[PDB]
Amino acid sequence: GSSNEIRRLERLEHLAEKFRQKASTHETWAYGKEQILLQKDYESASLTEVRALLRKHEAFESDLAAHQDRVEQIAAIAQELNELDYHDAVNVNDRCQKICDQWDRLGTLTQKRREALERMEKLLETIDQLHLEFAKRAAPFNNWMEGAMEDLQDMFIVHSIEEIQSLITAHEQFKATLPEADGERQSIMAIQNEVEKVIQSYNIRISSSNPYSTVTMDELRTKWDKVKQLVPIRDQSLQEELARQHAN
Amino acid sequence: GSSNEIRRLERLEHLAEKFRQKASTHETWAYGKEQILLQKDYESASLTEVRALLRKHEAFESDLAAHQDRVEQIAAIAQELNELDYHDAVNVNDRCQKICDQWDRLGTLTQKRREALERMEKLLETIDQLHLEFAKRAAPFNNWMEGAMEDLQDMFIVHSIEEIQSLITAHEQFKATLPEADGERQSIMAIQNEVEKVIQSYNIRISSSNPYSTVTMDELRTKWDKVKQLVPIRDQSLQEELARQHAN
Repeated sequence: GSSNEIRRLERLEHLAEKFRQKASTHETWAYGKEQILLQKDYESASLTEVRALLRKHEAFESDLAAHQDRVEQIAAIAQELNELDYHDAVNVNDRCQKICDQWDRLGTLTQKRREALERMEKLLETIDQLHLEFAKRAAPFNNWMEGAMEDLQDMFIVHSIEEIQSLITAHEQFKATLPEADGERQSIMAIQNEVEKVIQSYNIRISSSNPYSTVTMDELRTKWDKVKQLVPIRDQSLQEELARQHAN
Repeated sequence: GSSNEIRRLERLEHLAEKFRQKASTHETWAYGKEQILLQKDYESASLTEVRALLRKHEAFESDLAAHQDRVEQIAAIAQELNELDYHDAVNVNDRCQKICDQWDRLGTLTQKRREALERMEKLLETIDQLHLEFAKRAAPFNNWMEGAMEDLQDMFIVHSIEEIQSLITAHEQFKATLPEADGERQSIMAIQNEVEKVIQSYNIRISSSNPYSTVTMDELRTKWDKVKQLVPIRDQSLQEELARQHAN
C-alpha cells in the first residue's frame, strides 16, 4: 500500500542489480573458454608435452569447480525474482538459463578434453615403453653379432691335429646358438612392429625412429645376414685345416 | 738350423699377420669415436633428450666393455712377438702401444661424457621439480585471489542493523588471512627464484616460462595488488552501511 510495500519492491530491484553484477562477471570469465576446450593441440604433442597439459588442465578444472558456487548463486537469485514476480523476471530468468546451459556444456567439454588427454598420454606412454624395450634388447644383440662377425673371421693358427680340433668344436658349440639367437632376433623384430603399429593406429605423421637406440632394425638385420653368410665360409676353412693336420 | 727352425720362424710371421688383422679391425672401430665423445650436444637438451643420451651412452659403454678383450689380445700377441724377438717387433709394438694409449683415453672421455650427462640430467630434473611446485601451489593461490577479488566487490543487500553486522564480521575474519596468505604469496615468489637461479647457473639461454603453469608470477602479483587495494574500498562501503542501519 506504498512505502512499506515500496521498500519491498525496491529490494527486488536491488536483488536483480545484484543479479546483473554476478551474471556479468561469470559471463566474462566463461568467454572463449569453450573454444579453448574444443581446441586440438595434442595430436602432435609428445609424452612430455601432453603431461604438461593434464597439469594445466587440472588448473582449469580447479578454476571451474570454484565457480560452480557463483553459478548456483546466480540461479538462486533468478529463482527468487521469479517467485516474487519481479517485473523483468522473464529476462533475468533467460540470462540465468543461458548461463546454466553453458555451464553444463563446459562440464561436458571439460570432461572430454581430459579423456582425449588421458588417452593420448597412454598412446604416447605405450609407444615410449615399446621403444625402450626395442633398444634394451637390441643393444646386447648388436653386440653378439659383432662379437660373432669378428670371431667367424678370425685367422686361426694351428700346427697340430689337436688344436684345430678344439676350434672345430668351440665353433660347433656356437652354431647351436644360431637358432635360439634367431629366436631373439625374431622378437626384437616383433617389438619393432608393435611400435610402428600403435603409432600407425592414431596419427600416422609421427616419427618412428627410436630416440633411445641408434642401431636401427634395418641395419640390425643386415648384420644378421653377414653372421649367417660367414658361418659357411668358416666351415670350409676349418675343414681344410683338418685336411692338413691329418695330412701331415 | 733350418726347417724345424724355419717353421718356428714362420709361426711368428703368421702371428703378426694375426696381429695386423685384429689391429686393423679395432682401429677402424675406434675411428671418430673420440670426436663423438668430445661432442657437446647436451647443453641445450631437455630433461627428456638428455635421458635419451644416457640410454644411448649405455649402448656405447656396452660396445666398449666388449672390445676390452680385443685390446688385451692385441697386446698379448705384440707381447709374444717382442719376447720371441720377431724381426719387425718395434713396429708391431708401436702399433699396439698407439692402440692401448687410445684405449685409455676412450676410457677417460667416456667416463667424462657420462658425468657431464648425469649432471645435466640433475640440473634439468631439478629445474623441472621446481617448476612443478611453483604451478602446484600457484594454482590454488590464483583461485583464492579470484575468490577474493570477486568477494570484496560483491554488492551487499542489507535492511537491518544485524545483517550488515555479520558481513562486517565475516569480512573481518577474512583479513586475518591477508597476512598468512601473504606468507604463501612470499613462498611462491621464492620457488620462482630458486628456478630462474638454477637455470641461470648453467646455460642462461634456456627458457624460464613454466610449461606446467599458465599463471605467471608477474600476473600473480598483479592480482595480489588488487586484492590489497580492494580491502580498503570494502571497509568504507561496509562502514557507510552501518552508518545507515543505526541511522534508521
